[PDB]
Amino acid sequence: VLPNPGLDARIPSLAELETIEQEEASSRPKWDNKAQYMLTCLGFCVGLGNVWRFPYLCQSHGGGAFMIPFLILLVLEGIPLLYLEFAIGQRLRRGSLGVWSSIHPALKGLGLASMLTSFMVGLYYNTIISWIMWYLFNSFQEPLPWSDCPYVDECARSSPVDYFWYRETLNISTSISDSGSIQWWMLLCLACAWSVLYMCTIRGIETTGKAVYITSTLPYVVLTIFLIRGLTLKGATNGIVFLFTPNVTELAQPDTWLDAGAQVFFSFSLAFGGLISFSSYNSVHNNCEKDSVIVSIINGFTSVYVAIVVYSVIGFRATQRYDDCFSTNILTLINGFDLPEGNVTQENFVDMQQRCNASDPAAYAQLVFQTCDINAFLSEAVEGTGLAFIVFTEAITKMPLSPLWSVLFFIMLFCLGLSSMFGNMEGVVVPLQDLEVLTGLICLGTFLIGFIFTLNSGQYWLSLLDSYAGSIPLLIIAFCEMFSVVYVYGVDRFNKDIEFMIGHKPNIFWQVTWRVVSPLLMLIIFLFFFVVEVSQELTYSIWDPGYEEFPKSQKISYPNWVYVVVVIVAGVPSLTIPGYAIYKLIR
Amino acid sequence: SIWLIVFGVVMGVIVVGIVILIFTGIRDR
Ligand SMILES: *[C@@H]1O[C@H](CO)[C@@H](O[C@@H]2O[C@H](CO)[C@@H](O)[C@H](O)[C@H]2NC(C)=O)[C@H](O)[C@H]1NC(C)=O
Ligand SMILES: CCNC(=O)CCc1cccc(Br)c1
Repeated sequence: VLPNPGLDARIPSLAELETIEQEEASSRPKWDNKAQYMLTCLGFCVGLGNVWRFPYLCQSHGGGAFMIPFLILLVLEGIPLLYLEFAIGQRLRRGSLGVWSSIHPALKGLGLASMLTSFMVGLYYNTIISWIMWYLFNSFQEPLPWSDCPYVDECARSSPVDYFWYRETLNISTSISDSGSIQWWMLLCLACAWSVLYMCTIRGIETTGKAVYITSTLPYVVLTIFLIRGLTLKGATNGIVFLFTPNVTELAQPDTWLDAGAQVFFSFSLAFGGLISFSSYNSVHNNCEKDSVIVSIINGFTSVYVAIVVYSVIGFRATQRYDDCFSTNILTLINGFDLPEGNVTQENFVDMQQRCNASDPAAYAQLVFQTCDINAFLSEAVEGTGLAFIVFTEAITKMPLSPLWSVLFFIMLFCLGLSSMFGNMEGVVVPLQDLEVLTGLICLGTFLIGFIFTLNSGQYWLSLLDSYAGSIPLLIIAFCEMFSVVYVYGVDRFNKDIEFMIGHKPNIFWQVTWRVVSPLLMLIIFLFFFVVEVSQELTYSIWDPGYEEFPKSQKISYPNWVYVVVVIVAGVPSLTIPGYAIYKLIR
Repeated sequence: SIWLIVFGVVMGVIVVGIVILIFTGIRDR
């Protein structure tokens, strides 16, 4: 629609696309099956969102209040951009960097930014895989090593779970400033993670294609096992109702919509550019549309499936704490008044509080009672990676077959993380080949950069990258891809090739969806990001053992220097889109 | 250590896999 003179020749002609398939059997790779492509894409998407981010934000928004906005954007801004990416990869027969080069010469930044974002998110996601496999290794003992203290003061104020995470595993320091040595047992696990990645992404899609059978199927088989056990847990269907009860109060916060926005681009693996390359290996007459719709259906479904399984365990543990809490309140009274054991129950607590008060108030006042409310136990959200290493790992210890429940849960989190890495590796390896050995150079170079997360401060370093690398950059790239396919390449041209490829054209509704709303929605999330960042002073949670109210969120502000690290991680990739565009207009 | 011994086993099989895979490529001629 805007000036694009000489777009032809730069891009394969539709007349030549029939004659470019049978000849290009050698020098470009090919999917062994249709399912080996569909499985790979599914693995990557579900593996990238449900591995940690999705389950975190669900429980960090109280359920429904996050899912509703997430699903709204999952259809309006998700489905469009998932179809757009498959279609444009199958037409231009190039990876992410080639597609934006062919469409327009100065549109290099898009492909470059997509490679930087894919590198950055994969850097700190393989640390989470290291942490996951640490727990997996430590998950082969009848007494799970986080089930009891070694009692130590920290572990007493904290839980046998909180101590295993912050002390036994992270050895966390008080600040990002205080950065100790490379935790050695963490380095072994980091090496193990980056190694098995190399083992599965050695030749690229051929070798990964045979990995994605077990890797894309296990997470599911295990996620269904965790539903049947999930719903047998006492507190499930109290927490499920809780999940189904959203709070409009959270909805009226632009943050909930921003986090829902950024999660669409995570749950759909969009603006990483690893899906474009995947479709670039299909037949030119392969129905990407059908494929995109199927993927969108399975994604939404699996997200809701996980949310249900998470809140099941949440509800169970919350009910457990309610019943343990209320038992202690019963114990205090029964002790201070020598009541016959079991005379006071949940049925007769409050009437025996006042009764015994009247009987002996001087000998009742000294009694101390906690505010044992089940509802609060559900609204008690965990920050960071705590849903897997503090909520699930504890609930598992109060479930018979705790060790099995530990190994099943951390295998399904590895598989999910590994299938996510496959698509992240494709969005950095391919853009390098377009600009085994190269794979290995990337597998070892990154592994070396992954040492910052094996420090004592290494968990606070992870928090920044997760809050920036996987945030605004994705939205911007996501906005551009939509803009540069419709207003630079022409939606009208794009409709012709759609018909040449799938054999038909998109519904008018779906055309309009990527035509106006989806671009519009991206801009809305963009504004939301700007507002929250400016409206809130940059800070972070620390774990300082031995401070006033130790088992509380101590939320110190980052040093000035961290903000430099912040203005870079969220800046450099996005700036490559304007930056290169200007550089090409002055060359 | 249980975690160490499991780690060792996993590493071994993974690196052996890698070695076999790279050698398999060498075999491909
Ligand atoms: C219903 O949603 C509201 C949304 O605000 C929740 O209120 C917040 O709850 C969290 C966790 O309890 C607190 O950290 C926030 O400070 C609260 N914000 C305010 C002032 O409302 C409320 O707890 C939710 N109720 C349930 C049952 O989950
Ligand atoms: C290791 C980082 N991941 C997490 O904290 C949460 C992951 C998680 C918990 C429960 C079910 C599913 Br599916 C995923």
